Amino acid sequence: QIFSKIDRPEASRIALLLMASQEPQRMSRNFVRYVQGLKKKKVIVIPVGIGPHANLKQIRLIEKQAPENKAFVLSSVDELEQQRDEIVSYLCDLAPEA
Amino acid sequence: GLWEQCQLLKSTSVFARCHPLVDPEPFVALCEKTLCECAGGLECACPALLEYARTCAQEGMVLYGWTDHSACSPVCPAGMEYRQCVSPCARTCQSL
Repeated sequence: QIFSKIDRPEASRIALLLMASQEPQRMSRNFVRYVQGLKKKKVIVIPVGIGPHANLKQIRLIEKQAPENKAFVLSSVDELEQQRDEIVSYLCDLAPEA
Repeated sequence: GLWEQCQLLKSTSVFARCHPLVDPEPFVALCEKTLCECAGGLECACPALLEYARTCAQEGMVLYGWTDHSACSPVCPAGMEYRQCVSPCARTCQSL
């Protein structure tokens, strides 16, 4: 629905996935198909696991698709402000200049 | 059936804030030791959780939820309540 068709072929496109909770198993069964489809649609997915309840499995399954998908895993939201500069610089390093 | 109470240090969000500053592994090990030593119920875990929270406070991260994300309430005098980050220079009926 967001990338229903690519309208900016010149840009990089990135999903920053701030995630803090587990999926139940019955929901997870299509996750690999969606993330590999996003790679095929040349979308970078950056997983950011927050707190004890983020399911690390889906973090690593995102990382397994491409090295560009470099994860972050955080003890609480309070250190998001501490990640801010490396996150936004990594996002811009993964994007081309005009 | 009590061992999960010690794993709050690893599993539970308020304690998990402090993992960049204080490693939970010694405190959860000591917690499992007090669960072995102590004859009570789930309260047998509480000194390790309290001392972890105080260690985090010393490292500069107060664990404001810890005493109600868990069953553990510290002892207090009559009519008082336990809380984190009580101020020094506590006000009284007699003090300017």
